[PDB]
Formats: sequence, C-alpha cells, structure tokens
Amino acid sequence: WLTFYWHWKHLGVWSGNVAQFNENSTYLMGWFRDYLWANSAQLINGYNPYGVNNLSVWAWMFLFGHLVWATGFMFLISWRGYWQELIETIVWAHERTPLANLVRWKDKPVALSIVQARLVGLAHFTVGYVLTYAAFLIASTAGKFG
Amino acid sequence: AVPATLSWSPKVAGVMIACNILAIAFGKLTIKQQNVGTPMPSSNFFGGFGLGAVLGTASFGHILGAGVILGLANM
Amino acid sequence: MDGSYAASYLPWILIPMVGWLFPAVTMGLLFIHIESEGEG
Amino acid sequence: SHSVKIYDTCIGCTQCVRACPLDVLEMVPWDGCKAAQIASSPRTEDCVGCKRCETACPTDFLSIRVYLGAETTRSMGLAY
Amino acid sequence: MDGLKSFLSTAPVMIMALLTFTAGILIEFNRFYPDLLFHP
Amino acid sequence: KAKVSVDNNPVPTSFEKWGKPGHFDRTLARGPKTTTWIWNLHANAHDFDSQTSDLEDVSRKIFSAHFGHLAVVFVWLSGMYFHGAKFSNYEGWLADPTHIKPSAQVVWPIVGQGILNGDVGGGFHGIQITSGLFYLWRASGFTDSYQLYCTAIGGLVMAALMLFAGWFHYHVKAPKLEWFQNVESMMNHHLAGLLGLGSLGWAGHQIHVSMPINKLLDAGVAPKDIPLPHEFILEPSKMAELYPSFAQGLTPFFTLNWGVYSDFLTFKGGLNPVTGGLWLSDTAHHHLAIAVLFIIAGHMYRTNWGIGHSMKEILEAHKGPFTGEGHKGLYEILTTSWHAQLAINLALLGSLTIIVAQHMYAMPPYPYQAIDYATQLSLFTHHMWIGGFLIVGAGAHGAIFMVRDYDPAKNVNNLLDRMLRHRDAIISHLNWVCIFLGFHSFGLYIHNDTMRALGRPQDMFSDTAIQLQPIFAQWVQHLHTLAPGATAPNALATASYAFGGETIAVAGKVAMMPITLGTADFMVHHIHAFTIHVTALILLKGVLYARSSRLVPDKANLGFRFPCDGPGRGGTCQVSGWDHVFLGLFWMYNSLSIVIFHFSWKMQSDVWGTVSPDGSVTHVTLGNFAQSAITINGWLRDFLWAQAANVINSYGSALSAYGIMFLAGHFVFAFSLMFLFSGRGYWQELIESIVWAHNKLNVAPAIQPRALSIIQGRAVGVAHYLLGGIVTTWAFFLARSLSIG
Amino acid sequence: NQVVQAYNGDPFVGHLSTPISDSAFTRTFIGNLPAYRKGLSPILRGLEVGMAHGYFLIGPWTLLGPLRDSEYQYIGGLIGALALILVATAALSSYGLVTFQGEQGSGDTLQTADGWSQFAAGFFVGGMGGAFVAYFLLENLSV
Amino acid sequence: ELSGQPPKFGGSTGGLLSKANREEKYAITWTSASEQVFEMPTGGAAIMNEGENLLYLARKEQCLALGTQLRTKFKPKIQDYKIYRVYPSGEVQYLHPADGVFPEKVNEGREAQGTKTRRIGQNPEPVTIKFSGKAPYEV
Ligand code: CLA
Ligand code: CLA
Ligand code: CLA
Ligand code: CLA
Ligand code: CLA
Ligand SMILES: CCCCCCCCCCCCCCCC(=O)OC[C@H](COP(=O)(O)OC[C@@H](O)CO)OC(=O)CCCCCCCCCCCCCCC
Repeated sequence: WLTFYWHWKHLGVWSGNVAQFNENSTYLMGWFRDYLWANSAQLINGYNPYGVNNLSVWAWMFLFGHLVWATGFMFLISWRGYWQELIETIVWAHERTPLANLVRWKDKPVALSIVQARLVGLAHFTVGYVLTYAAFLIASTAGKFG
Repeated sequence: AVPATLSWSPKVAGVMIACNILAIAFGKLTIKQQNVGTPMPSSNFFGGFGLGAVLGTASFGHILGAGVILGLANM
Repeated sequence: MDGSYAASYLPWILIPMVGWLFPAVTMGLLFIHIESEGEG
Repeated sequence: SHSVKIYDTCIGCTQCVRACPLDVLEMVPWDGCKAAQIASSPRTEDCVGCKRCETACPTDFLSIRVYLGAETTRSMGLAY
Repeated sequence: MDGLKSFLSTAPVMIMALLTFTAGILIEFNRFYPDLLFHP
Repeated sequence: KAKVSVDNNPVPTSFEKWGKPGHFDRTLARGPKTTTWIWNLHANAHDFDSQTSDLEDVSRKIFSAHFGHLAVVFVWLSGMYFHGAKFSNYEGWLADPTHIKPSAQVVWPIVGQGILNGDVGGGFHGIQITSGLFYLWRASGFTDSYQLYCTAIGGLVMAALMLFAGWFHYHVKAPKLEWFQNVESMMNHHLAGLLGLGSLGWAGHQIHVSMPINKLLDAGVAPKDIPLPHEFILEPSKMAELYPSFAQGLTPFFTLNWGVYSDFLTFKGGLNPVTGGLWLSDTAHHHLAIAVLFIIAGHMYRTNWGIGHSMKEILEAHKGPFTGEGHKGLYEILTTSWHAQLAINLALLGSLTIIVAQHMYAMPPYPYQAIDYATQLSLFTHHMWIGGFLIVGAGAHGAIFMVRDYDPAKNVNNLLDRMLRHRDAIISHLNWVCIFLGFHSFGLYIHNDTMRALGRPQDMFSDTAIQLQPIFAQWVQHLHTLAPGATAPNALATASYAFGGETIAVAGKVAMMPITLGTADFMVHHIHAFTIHVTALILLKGVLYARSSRLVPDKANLGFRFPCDGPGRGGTCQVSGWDHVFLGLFWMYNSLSIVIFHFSWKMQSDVWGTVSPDGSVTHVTLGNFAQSAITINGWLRDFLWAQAANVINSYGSALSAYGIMFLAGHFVFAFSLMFLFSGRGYWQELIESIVWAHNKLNVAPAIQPRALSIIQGRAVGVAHYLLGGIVTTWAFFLARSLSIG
Repeated sequence: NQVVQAYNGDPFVGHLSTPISDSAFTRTFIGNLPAYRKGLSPILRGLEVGMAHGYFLIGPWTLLGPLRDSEYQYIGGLIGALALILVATAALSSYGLVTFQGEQGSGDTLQTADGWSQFAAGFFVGGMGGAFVAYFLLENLSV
Repeated sequence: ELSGQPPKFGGSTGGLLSKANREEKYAITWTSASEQVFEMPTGGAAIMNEGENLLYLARKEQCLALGTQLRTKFKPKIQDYKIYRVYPSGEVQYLHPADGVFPEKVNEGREAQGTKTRRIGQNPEPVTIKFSGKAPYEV
C-alpha cells in the first residue's frame, strides 16, 4: 500500500499530471485502472511477437515473480499428510522398479515438516512479491521517464 | 434421395408375420421364466406362456418386422 | 558474446566456473560431508 | 524419541491408556487419587506423538504431556 | 401454535427481520430524501 | 395388485420440533454451550445417515428432500417465466430479433442504480440477460406474454403439488425399504416412462406446435398474425398447407410407409440460414428416435412377469481371469448404500453437463443463439462449472461411502478388493503420468516464453518454428467433414461447421465457421489433459486411501471428516478424505478456468466476428490466438490485460454493475487467504483477549465464543476463494461479451 | 486362469506376481541385461552399460539443439552428449563414494566400493565410446 | 519359536518393504475360534485360518490396529493375540501385552515410569536452566 501510494503520487508529480491522481485516487477502481492497468502497458510488451526491447528482462522477472508467488500458495494451503502418503507411494514405486533398486537413498525421504512448510511457503511468497513489484516499478518508471 | 419405403401390401404383412413366428420360436427357447405372472386362458395353444411372455414375443415380432420391412424397402 | 571492456576474455572462463565448476564442486563436497558417517 | 510425562493431577480414568494406539502407556498402582492407580509411560521409545493421550485426558489442562524430541524411525512412523 | 411461535423467535428469523426492517427504512428515506451529504 | 408397500402415518405432523433446533442430533440436542454448536447445527442437518441407523428411514428422508428440491426448482422456473412475461421485452424482441437485445430484469431507481437500466433497443430499458431464455421461448412456439404468464402460473401450481407430495409421501404414507429396492422396476419406469415418454411428448409438441410457428416466423410473418398453436390442431388444413404430408393423416405411420413424413422429418444437419439454429425437423426426428430407443430400452429388466434380465445375474456372470470374483458383490453394494449411488450418479451427471456445454456451442439448437456471443459464452461457462462441481462431489461422496458403508466381509476378492489391493501401483503410475504431463506440457510454454524473451523466435514451439501439429484431431475433423458424402449418405450437410465446410453467418455476424487447430490448440488440449489427470489423481487418492494407509493404519475409525492425526509421525495434517476433496476443489477450479479461458479466447480470435458483404470475415481479435497463446506473457497481455479494458472502463454506464462485481471478485478471493493461510490457535487466543475485554464491562456472552474448527476453517477458506474467483471470471466474461457486438 | 498372485508366493510382501512383474519372459529378459548378467566383472558391466547410454544420447541435441540447422549440428550434439556423460560419471563416483563407506562385503560385487569404482570408470569409458561411434555414424564426411 | 499358519490372503502392494529385511518387522499371532474374514491393515480383506494364525507387518501401529480390530469387531472376542518384534538376525522380542495383562487395567508388579510429583504449573522457568542440556520438564 505504502509503495503504491508513493509511486502513483510521484508519477503524477513527474509527469505534471497531478490531476489524474487527485481525481482517481478517491475510489479503488481508479487505483485498479489508472495505476495498475495503465502502467503495465509497456512492461508486458517487453518481448512481443513482433520483437524484443530493453524491458524484456523486466517482463520476464515480472512473470517469474507472479509464478513464485503462486508457488508459495502450494505450501501455504496444502499440508503435510497428503504429501507424506504420496511419498509413500513413490517410495514403493522406486523400490519395486527393476534397474532402479541398484540405487538406494542414504536418507529415507519424508515430507517437509509443518513449520518448515510454513517457512518455505512464506519464502516463496515473499520472493515472488518482491520480484514482481520491483520488476513492475522499474519497468513502468523506465518506460515513462527513463 | 430420401430412402424409399413401401406402401402397405400383402407382401409386407406376410414378411412381418414370418418375423413374428420366428420371434416366437426364438423366444420359446430363450426365455428363462415363461409361466410367471398373469397367464393365458388356455396355455396349451401358447406353449406354456404367460401374458408377459406372449406380449414380449409379439412386441419383439413387430419390432423385427418393422426393421426387416424398412431394410428391404431401402434396397 | 564479446565486450569492449579491458580483458574481455575473463567472463569467458570465470562465468563457467561460477556457473558449472564451482557449483558442482561445492555440491559434491557438501553432499559427501553431510552423508559422512565417520562420526556424529 | 519423544518424552511422555505424567503429573500428579491424574485421576486414574484410563482414558489416556485406551486412546494410545502404539501401547506406550500403562496403569500402575498409586495412592493419590480415588482410583488408586496412575498412568505410566514405560515404552516411550515407541511413541509417535499423536497426542491422543492428551486429547483423552479429562482433568483441567493435562495430567499427561508429550514433548516431541529426537525423531527416530519408530517415532516418525515410517514403514520403509 | 406454540411450536410456530418458538420457531419464529429463533436467532436467524429475528436477525433477518430486523435487517429487513432497517433496510426498508433506509431505502424509503433515501427514496424521499436522497443525496444527503451533510446536515444543511 | 402391486409391489407397493407403505406405512401409514409414521411421523405425526407437529410444530414443537420446529422450536427446538438441533433436534435430529443427540450431540446438539441438549443445547448450545459454545458457538461451535451453531456451526455444527447448519452442517449436520441434511446428513440423514449419521442421524439414524435405519436404512428405511434414511431412504424416506431422501425421497422427501428430493421432492423438496424439485419444488424449489419448479419455483425458480416459474419465477423465470413470470419475470420474462411481465418485466421483459420478449414481445418487442420477437418482432425484431436482430436489432433488440433480450432483457428481463428491470431495476428500481433508488440510489442511482437506475443507470443499470440501460437501453436494450426498441425503447425498452433494462438489464440485458444472457441466460438465453428468449431463444428457448421462440424455439418453443411462444408468441404472446399471456402464454408465458400461464406457464409461470402452472409452474407455481406444480411446485405446490411437489411440496404436498413430499409432505404426504413422508409424514403420512411412507414407502417401505423393499419398495425402494425395486431397482429393476425403477429403471424400467424411469427409462421408458420418464425419458422415452418425455422425449415422445416433446417430439409431439415440436411437430404439432413448434414447426408451424417457427416456419411462419422465419418466413417473414409478423408475430401478431401467426395463428395460435391450437388453431393448427383445430384446423388441420392449416397444418397441411405448411407440410403437404399432413394431408395423408396417420395412415403412413401404421403401414410403415414412413418416407411420406420425409418433408417435416429430415436429416438435414447443419444450421438454419435464417436464424442460425438447428433445423426443427432434425430435432423432431431426433427426439422421436430418442423416445423410441428409450421406450425399447425400458423393457429390459424383469419386474413382475419373469421376462427380462436380472441385474444381479449380469453382474455375477461377467468375471474373467484377472479379476477372480469379478463384478460379484456390487449389486448388494448399490442396493444398500445411498452414497455409492450418489457418487456414480454425480460423476455421470457432471460429465453429462460438460458434454452439454461442449456440444451446444458447436451446433446451437436455439434460434439466434450463435449470433449472441454473450449467451454462448455464458451458457458454456455456466454448465461447465456445474459439471466440474458435480464431478468433485462424486469424488467426495465415493470416499464417504468407502469410509462408512464399505464392508470387507462381503467384498472378498471382488473388484473393490482388488482396487484396495493394487491401489499403490495405481497411485504411483498416476503420479508419474501427472508429473510427466505437467513437465512436457507447461515446460513447453516456459520454453516458448524464454525463447521469445531471449530474442530467439526460431527456437520456439510455434507454427513458424518447431511445430506440434495435432494430426489426429485434424484427421478426425477431415473425416467428419466428408461424412455427408458417403459415410452418412442420407445427411445433407455436416453435423457442425466447427469441423469444416462453409461459414454460416446470420445478419452481419458469424454464426459458425470452421475451427482450425494448430500448435496452440495442441498445447492447450494437452494442458487440459494434464489438469484433468491431476484432479483425478487427487480425488482417486482420496477415495482409495480413505480407509487407511501406511502412515495411518486405522484412518476409517477416525471417520470421513477429521482434521488430522496430530503432529506425530512428523505431522499428519490433511489425511482424511474430506481434505482430499478440499484439495481437489482448487484443482478443479484451475482446470475449468483454463478450459473456459481457452474457449473464450479461441472463439473470439478465430470463430466470432463480422461478415462483410464482400464475404470477408473480420474476427473480434484479428486472429491473434495462434501467435500469442503460445507464451504465458501472451495470455497475460493479449487476453487478460487486453480484454479487461471493457470491464475496467465500465464505470458510469449500464455495465458498471459488472465492474463493481469484478472488483468484488478480486476481494473475497484475497479475504479467503486469511482462513487458508492461518490456524485456529492464534484466533482462539485473540478471542480469549476479546472475551476478557467484554468480561470487564460485564457484557460477556452466555454462549462462549470459539474460533472455527480446522475443518470449518478450511471449508470457509475454500468456499470464499471459489466464490471470489468465479465471481471475478463471471463479471469479466459478461462485461467483455456484452461489448464485442 | 488366475495369472495374478503374490510376489514370490509371499502375500505379506508389498508386491504381486503380474504378467510383467513375474513372467518368465520378464525375468529372462531382465536377468540378461548388462547390470543383472551373471559372472560379469563391474568394469565390463559399466563398459557395456555406458556403450548404450552414451550411444542414445547423441540424438536429442543433434535433432533439436541450437545448432540443429547449422554446419556444426553433429559436433554440437556430440559435445552435449560428452558433457552429460561426464556429469553422469561424476554423479556415479559420488554415489559410490558416499554409499559404501560401511562394511565391505562380497555378496554382490557391484554393491561394493571397489566394484562401484570400477563400474563408474567403465561407464565413463563406455559412454565416451558410444557417443563417438554414434557421431561417426551420423557425421557426414568431416574426416 | 513363532508358530502359525498365515491367513488366506491374495497379497497386496501395501505389504512389507526393504525395511523388514534390512531393519526390523513385527509379527502378530492369535487363535481364531472359527474361520472368518478380517480387514487387512494394509488394505483389502483376508480370510484367517481356524486355529493359530500368524501375520507379519511393517509397523507396530499396524499390528496394534489389527489387534484392536480383532478385539472389537468379532462376537467371539479374540483376547490372546501376541505381538512380537522380529529382527533380521532372527531374534524375536515379545512386545504386547507386556506381562499378559492388558495395560488398560491395573496390575500389581508394574513400576511407575515417567511420573512427576508436581503439577504442570510448577515446572521451572527456562532462564534458570539455560546453557544446560536439559528442558524444564526433564528437570
Ligand atoms: C435382412 C434384413 C435387413 C436389411 C437388409 C437391413 C438393411 C439396412 N438397415 Mg436394418 N434392421 C434389421 C434388418 C435389416 N436391415 C433389423 C431386424 C433391425 C432391428 C434390430 C434393423 C434395425 C435398423 C436400424 C435401427 C437402422 C437400420 C438401417 C439399415 C440400413 C443401413 C445400415 C447400414 O449398413 O448403414 C450403417 C453403416 C454403418 C457402418 C454404421 C454403423 C456405425 C454405428 C453408428 C456405430 C454405433 C455404435 C453403438 C453406439 C454401439 C452400441 C452400444 C451398445 C448396444 C453395446 C440398411 C438398408 C439404418 C438406416 O435406417 O439407414 C438409413 C438404421 O439406422 N436397420
Ligand atoms: C503456480 C503454482 C503451483 C505450481 C507450479 C505447482 C506445481 C505442482 N503441483 Mg501444486 N498446488 C498449488 C500451486 C502450484 N503447484 C496450490 C496453490 C495448491 C493448493 C490446492 C496445490 C496443490 C497440489 C496438489 C494437491 C498436488 C499438486 C501437484 C503438483 C505437481 C504436479 C506435477 C507438475 O506440475 O509437473 C512438475 C512440475 C512442474 C511442471 C512445475 C514447473 C517446473 C518447471 C517448469 C521446471 C523448472 C526447470 C528447471 C528444473 C530449472 C532448473 C533450475 C534449478 C535451480 C532447479 C507440481 C510440482 C501434484 C503432485 O504431487 O504431483 C503429481 C498434487 O498431487 N499441487
Ligand atoms: C560480491 C561482490 C560481487 C558480485 C556480486 C559480482 C558479480 C559479478 N561479477 Mg565480479 N568481482 C568482484 C565482486 C563482485 N562481482 C570483485 C571484488 C572483483 C575483483 C577481484 C570482481 C572481478 C570480476 C571479474 C574479473 C569478472 C567478474 C564477473 C562478474 C559477473 C559474473 C558472476 C561472477 O561474479 O562470477 C565471476 C566473477 C568472479 C568469480 C569474481 C570473484 C568474486 C569476488 C572477488 C568475491 C566475492 C565473494 C562474495 C562476497 C561471496 C558472498 C557469499 C554469499 C554468497 C553467502 C557478475 C555480474 C565476470 C563478468 O563481468 O562477466 C560479465 C568477470 O569476468 N567479476
Ligand atoms: C413413469 C413412471 C415414472 C416417472 C416419470 C418417474 C419420474 C421421476 N422419479 Mg421415479 N419411480 C417410479 C416411476 C417413475 N418415476 C417407480 C415405479 C418407482 C418405484 C420403483 C420410482 C421411484 C423413485 C425414487 C425412489 C425416486 C424417483 C425420483 C424421480 C424423479 C427424478 C428427478 C427427475 O428426473 O427430474 C425430472 C423431473 C420432472 C420431469 C418433473 C416431473 C413432475 C411429476 C412428478 C411428473 C408426473 C408426470 C405424470 C406421468 C403425469 C404427466 C402426464 C401428462 C399429464 C402430461 C422423476 C420425476 C426421485 C425423486 O425423489 O423425485 C421425486 C427419487 O429419488 N423415482
Ligand atoms: C445431488 C447432490 C448432492 C447431495 C444430495 C449431497 C448430499 C450430502 N452431502 Mg454432498 N457434495 C455434493 C453434492 C451432493 N451432496 C457436491 C457437488 C460436493 C462437492 C462440493 C459435495 C461435497 C460434500 C462434502 C465435502 C460433504 C458432503 C456431505 C453431504 C451429506 C450431508 C451434509 C451436508 O452437506 O449438508 C450440510 C450442507 C451445508 C452446510 C452447505 C451450506 C454451505 C454451502 C457450502 C454454501 C454455498 C454457497 C453458495 C454456493 C453461494 C452463496 C453465495 C452467498 C453470497 C449467498 C449428504 C449425504 C457431508 C458428509 O460427509 O455427510 C455424510 C460432507 O462432509 N458433501
Ligand atoms: C486411443 C488413444 C491413444 C491411447 C493409447 C494408450 C493405450 C495405453 C494402454 C492400453 C489400453 C489397455 C486397456 C487394457 C486393459 C484390459 O483389457 O483389461 C482386461 C483385464 C480384465 O480382464 P478379464 O477378462 O479378467 O475381465 C473380466 C471383466 O469382465 C471385468 O471383471 O483388466 C485388467 O487386466 C486390468 C489391468 C489394467 C491395468 C492397466 C491400466 C492402464 C491404465 C492406463 C490406460 C491408458 C490409456 C488411457 C487412455 C484411454
């Protein structure tokens, strides 16, 4: 919230169009449309079916963050017992497969613990959050003014 | 080019009557329970059939007759 | 993949080692150490 | 393995013993409650930490607690 | 009947009846006096 | 003289139990002590199996509740007809179907929502409706509002009839269990007396009513001059002049000279050029043939005269070498457990609903349905979501049966036992195929994304690069295009122009055109395969491992719906079948979202559009699907950001109600994350502090407040999540489709 | 014709005798593989395995690699195959180093530290040989 | 040694694994009055022989779940089941019941273990025993 407010206000200040922010920041649809939808036009066009420009890496990292953020949800929502049983099945499959029993694990594979799962999900979530916002901010400001 | 069907003729009646007779003959050798339910007034002329067996084999006869008549009329 | 900076050949050899050689080396060393059943 | 400890508020209701699925708990004569029996944990090396014994205890808070410690094959409930 | 009276007095019926009454009051007042941003 | 066996007045009709909530459950009967008693009350209500152990009583309750749901559906249908009769422009739309938007909801102007009453054409202001009721009514021979009003009144009367039927058949005369178990007679009656008879009646309606009215309507006759439907019956010459074969009466029927009726019982195929829908003669012969087939099929099972196969004999006779006892023992399972029947019926009905959604769009039955893109999109997405939910419910109630009604004594070495005995191989091979599909499908998208981002479009998986052509789908399309020629000689045109052929266009818009498949279609179809196999993996693991597992060997003793087994064994969160259903709901949502997104974008890009008088076709999005849908960035930019303009810029217009709802969808989703990401201990402690606060002022409640249970927390999270996401997609699709002409 | 039963006649073992898991053809074909063949030294086993597992690795880079439409297509495929074989040899050596630090028995000569070392060396040599012979077959002229 | 005929079972993929032949397994023996069918803790149903029956499992929890099923799911109650631990070396260790009397009932001769002489509220604060290798409950 803090960074969205700062960035939109300063975009208006730098472009000289303070009127846009002043009019549209009093309702949430203006935040959705005049800030997110509007300033993503150049970011998502970093690489195009027609070519590639210097914002390509920022678009790729934007998608990368949108992916890692979602990946965190898998640890945050699904919990241990399901994956433990699935790992049981995979262990049986490996132990019963010919030409693969010659190789055996040194450590019995188990599902990640509850606290470890929470930490890993939070880590993926935070990394995706930071990368997505950094990519969007840098791309939008560089395209507008950079 | 609609498939050709036949107006009613004695040949059609004879064909499906033969179908009815063969359906009855086939049913007598295949139906597991033939004398259960409401019976005929005199089963001797029906080969030990009930009402359900007679109705089923007659309906099967009309069905086979319709199929055969339409197939023959097509060609 | 050329650059105009001084000693442009360095990333040609440094990046692979940081990319392949060093990662694999420490990967194997740590894997051996963590499964080392010599002591506890 | 985990540590199962039983305190002096136990009333010998045997609920913890019956709820144990891995047969860790037992009953031993006592003199601090009406039932003259108290729970005991002589086979803690088999406990997994399912907390069913804690779930079954009727006293205020718990006269029985399970502290999860070092994880072994038996404690982790591994069949492979 | 007694049972009907008791059922009508259960929590969901009461809360929804009060909500309907309040909603009707507000909607009627805004029908007759809309756009009331402040006491003039 | 019948198998009927009922009990008279088993349950007296009294109001006392109304005033005692939770009467059914012994746990909730004594009264509430905590707030949980409330949440349990609304949750265990319609679970009749747990309330009583009598199969007969459970079956009677099920029968009555089914009567109740029928009454509710009847009320809904009658309400739809009434609101289309009084508050709709159907009479105005009928005169000018190609210039007036259907509308049946009108908004009171109270706080400015009168702006929602946008102009739908013809001087009428109201909400445009996409449910497609207008096209159904026109295809049903409706011309006057009084007929719709009469239909609504009849629907209300029938709803009252069903309510009284439920009351009588439960509180007064309740059938015995043996009556419920006459599965052979039940199938006979429902296959012949319900499906066959209903289809025959509808065919009679279509032939005697719908054909003359629609023939006049498509010929340019004004709606006010078309004779009332009973005039054709009362004056058969009017029917005969429309169709000459009607002058021959019913003689050709009983003489098997059926070709006489060829003029109004055709095999045309294709679509009606005037309206864009299917030919009504095709549907008439179709429903007549369906009726004949179902009436024939309804006589299969022997009921009371010893003629017909017995289901138990058929089940016990099909057994082979690999299966041992084979299908033996299933008849007793399916005649004593309602949950198995519920699972099978739910799975089949969900698949049937998906089939309905998939088959309607390619060949629109109703007139002008194809020309209304919004109606097509709405109907497809709606019935697809319904089907997905039903399939998930099948996966749930099957596990419920396995936990509760499975008895190992009567299932020795049958098919179910060998399910439970090689389940590990099933789950392992299924897990492998899911992982392989995920890799070799989604990694294709990621590889394309990286190649495009690196300025290497020649290394992509595209039609101008490495190509993944769906050769089998193209071949079957080519085969179905050639079907009218020789494979189905008596067919005038193809079943649907989606396979290929000419471009059927109504007015200035495309009704249906060939749908080519390229690399993008291959990738998306295999993505669908991956998602479906994963959802099947989750639900099948839930069903198979419901009884027990290696981790927990006595899971069935805990029940179907339990949160966990404790932090022991390393952590046993979400091991019940209920948690497997809760996990599969998300994956069903993801799969159906991808399905509807693919349908919408492909239809907009390569099918829909406009036709110029020169004959050229300009699609809605200029055919960007084949080049953009191969990268995730393409989906983000050319589909979501591009097509979300029509919904984000909806403020100040009649479409604003969508935009609001759009934002609403984006909210509840986020809200749901505060239930799925957290646990109940923190909330319990916070409630403890708040209870201290309310206690300080001596205002603490008598009903002790408690945080939601783990199962309830998961349920609330998934429910609000699905609500938010589905509402978002609905608002987006409606605002997009109501703005593309 | 109950062709499906327990594995090795032991119902309590988590496996079943199936037409592909315990059939005579299955056992005959599996037991004759280089890994499971009788009386073979670990070095020869590794050589034989590496032959095939390096021969078949020439394909994917040759037909799909970045140089697939260039004069250097087969060379690129060969280089990729050689690098992958080197990585595989390193993985095998590490597995042998970390797996057999306990007892050194003789029940299986492959399941021993020295046996696995010989197996890995033979695998490396066989992989090089297979990749090179595959390149020689595939490459046109350049000799 | 252990004596008993294995129950009539077709086998399953949920049975033993390499742990039984590498680490340990468990065995359960019981005398059934009459031949009948019981649910395998590993999945499926198995017919158990009349007389003495012997069964191998992978975990003690599975054996005790089977014992509970035997004790609670048959009208002739099976009370004589014994559970042993089987080591790969061949040594058999008898586990359940410990002294021939079920732990649910009090039997003279058992020694109290793990019993504390204080309430749970009288445990010492962590700060008083920090940098030691102990825990508040352990002291
Ligand atoms: C000697 C007598 C006789 C003769 C000459 C014919 C001749 C004919 N019949 Mg026919 N028929 C007969 C007896 C006869 N029938 C009887 C006794 C019956 C009653 C059972 C029928 C019932 C019957 C029907 C119901 C139909 C015909 C049709 C036809 C015509 C086309 C059939 C064909 O090959 O095209 C079709 C060739 C194909 C290769 C199509 C087969 C592919 C189908 C669609 C697959 C269906 C799979 C299905 C779902 C699986 C069943 C599921 C379950 C039961 C296991 C042909 C002129 C058809 C017709 O009217 O043609 C215009 C037609 O629909 N007949
Ligand atoms: C975007 C978020 C996301 C992603 C990527 C996944 C990914 C996965 N989930 Mg999942 N899940 C999620 C969210 C997500 N989930 C959420 C929110 C929930 C809550 C309902 C679940 C619930 C759930 C269940 C219940 C199940 C899964 C399963 C799976 C797996 C399916 C197999 C597969 O996709 O092929 C493999 C994986 C992928 C294709 C993912 C992309 C991997 C990339 C393309 C490869 C990277 C290239 C290379 C390795 C990079 C090298 C660099 C080096 C440093 C590593 C997979 C690991 C199922 C499973 O266990 O597998 C069958 C399963 O049963 N998930
Ligand atoms: C932490 C500081 C830092 C960082 C992030 C980088 C980052 C980079 N350097 Mg670099 N460099 C640094 C300090 C750093 N440099 C210093 C101090 C020197 C002087 C010795 C150099 C000399 C140098 C050369 C000569 C080259 C690079 C190159 C590169 C690029 C290739 C990746 C790489 O480092 O491997 C290759 C580079 C090295 C291995 C240099 C050694 C790294 C320094 C000396 C030690 C840093 C240790 C670090 C603090 C460890 C943190 C631990 C943490 C992970 C827990 C990359 C952009 C290459 C390049 O420009 O490619 C385009 C290249 O050719 N660097
Ligand atoms: C011709 C006979 C016939 C027909 C049409 C039906 C029809 C139906 N049965 Mg059914 N049933 C029958 C015989 C029949 N049954 C017999 C003989 C038995 C005993 C073995 C049962 C036992 C049975 C059970 C146990 C259950 C049903 C249920 C149902 C309903 C399922 C819901 C549905 O299909 O939605 C479609 C809905 C409709 C088409 C609405 C129809 C509304 C009324 C009831 C239809 C009356 C039509 C009637 C023939 C007169 C109209 C003819 C003319 C005047 C136009 C459906 C209405 C389920 C239920 O509870 O529903 C009540 C259920 O659980 N049936
Ligand atoms: C014909 C359909 C059908 C039928 C008859 C049943 C019947 C039953 N189900 Mg089942 N189920 C179905 C479909 C069906 N289900 C589907 C499609 C799913 C997948 C989602 C499930 C998932 C499911 C689970 C997970 C469980 C049941 C249970 C039950 C049993 C009763 C307990 C219950 O749910 O009542 C109580 C009902 C409720 C509390 C529902 C009220 C809350 C809902 C979710 C709100 C819905 C919001 C709505 C869609 C939108 C509103 C928006 C708002 C802003 C206004 C009963 C045997 C339970 C059981 O085990 O009993 C044996 C159980 O745990 N079912
Ligand atoms: C067509 C499009 C491309 C699809 C190609 C994929 C084909 C791959 C597998 C071949 C199908 C074999 C079916 C034979 C199977 C069959 O004939 O069963 C026959 C056999 C039962 O034979 P009996 O004569 O004993 O049967 C008595 C019966 O009356 C039932 O009791 O069933 C089994 O052996 C079950 C084991 C199947 C275990 C393998 C299951 C495979 C699951 C994956 C299926 C993959 C294809 C899915 C796509 C639909």
